[PDB]
Amino acid sequence: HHHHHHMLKKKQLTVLDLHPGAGKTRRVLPEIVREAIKTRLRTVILAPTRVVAAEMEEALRGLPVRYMTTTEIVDLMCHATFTSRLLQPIRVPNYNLYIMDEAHFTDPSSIAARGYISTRVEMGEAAAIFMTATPPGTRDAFPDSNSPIMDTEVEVPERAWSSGFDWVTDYSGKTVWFVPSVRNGNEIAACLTKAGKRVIQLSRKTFETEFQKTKHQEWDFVVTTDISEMGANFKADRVIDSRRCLKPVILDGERVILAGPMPVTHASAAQRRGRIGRNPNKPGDEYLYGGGCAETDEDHAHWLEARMLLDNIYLQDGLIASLYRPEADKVAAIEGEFKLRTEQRKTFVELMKRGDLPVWLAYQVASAGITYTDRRWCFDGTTNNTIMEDSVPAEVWTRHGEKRVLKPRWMDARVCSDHAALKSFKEFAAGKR
Ligand SMILES: Nc1ncnc2c1ncn2[C@@H]1O[C@H](COP(=O)(O)OP(=O)(O)O)[C@@H](O)[C@H]1O
Ligand SMILES: [Mg+2]
Repeated sequence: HHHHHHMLKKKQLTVLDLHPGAGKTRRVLPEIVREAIKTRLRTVILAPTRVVAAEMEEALRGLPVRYMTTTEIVDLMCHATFTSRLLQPIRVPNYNLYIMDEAHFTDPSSIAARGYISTRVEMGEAAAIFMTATPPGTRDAFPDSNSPIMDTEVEVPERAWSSGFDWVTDYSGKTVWFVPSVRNGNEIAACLTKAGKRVIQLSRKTFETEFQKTKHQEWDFVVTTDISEMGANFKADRVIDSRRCLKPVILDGERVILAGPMPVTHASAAQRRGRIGRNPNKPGDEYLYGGGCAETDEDHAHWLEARMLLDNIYLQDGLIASLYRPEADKVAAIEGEFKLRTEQRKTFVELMKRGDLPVWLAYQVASAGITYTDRRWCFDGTTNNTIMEDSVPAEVWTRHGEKRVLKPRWMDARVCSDHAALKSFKEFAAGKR
């Protein structure tokens, strides 16, 4: 009940960079929405995840918002839903105001959304507010917090241990642990469970369902990938941060491998640490971090994947949206080089949305003129593209009634990097998803 005016203006992009936990999502977003409704500004609110969309729903109770997730001149949807609708024939309104929460998110749909939105603003067609404690390029891993944090550099294990890490388990509070990969998290979770700890595991595939268990069940550790690192409210006392992640890298323009683990950005480290120190009544939450940060993330496939999406979004005849200016030097590409014709673009969209294929892999298949249900390409690659299950070639019973080795024409290590990913890709290859 302490509303502040936002004298909003078209032709302007505002970066709202209040520190983690300052109340961007819970306090400032509702103020902006009130001003938007009053002034009849057609507005979209963009959430990075269904979890943040749920936290926005709570904060926006009483305000007329159309939720396009799970009279009303404000719409709310996920970053990925916005970008997917921009690729499709579907009528996406020409919003007067774009509000992007967690505007640092580096998933390709989020990078593409920022490029589209910043281009609309540069063209003088709209206003935008990018809400993030860690705008692109930030070199500050230790921003302000609601409560003092104890920051300690330690050796953080990335494997099961039988000695040398007593501080991990001799701790009676709640810990969020950022691991380099789903498989490393599996191994750490099993070590913690053997030591008598109650562990919840989060990844992109499982976040939207498993996060609810953090609100509803008792737990000692959340073992999570980077999906959890922003806009997640955990009731935690300690973060353990590997400060490292596997990175998908395009090798020789022909395949995607998972490289590293490699250091995270200062933005990622700040958001991970920012999960604690959020309660002003609870000083001395701990952030225990396992190494340094780096801004050398140009090898990450997500920058080129963002160009693949942007090249396929219509703005105006002959105009392709640029990446948001501070991100524009992340990728060597020719503007438009990934533009697909109408039917190939529909296949591209369906492979990402219904197929759950990575952007790069969906683009290879769609650009080859393959239709969505034609899975021959899953079996006709070179022998070095053979996918392995328990150190033996993975086998699929195909729609054509043959037992065939999984051997895709284009290899993207993201489809087979963990048991759940491979299970899903095997079903996809069988025409059974
Ligand atoms: N369910 C809740 N009830 C009360 N306080 C909450 C709840 N969820 C989050 N908070 C607190 O509200 C504050 C603002 O959080 P939030 O708006 O999510 O911050 P930001 O978006 O700037 O990171 C933080 O101190 C956070 O701990
Ligand atoms: Mg927030």
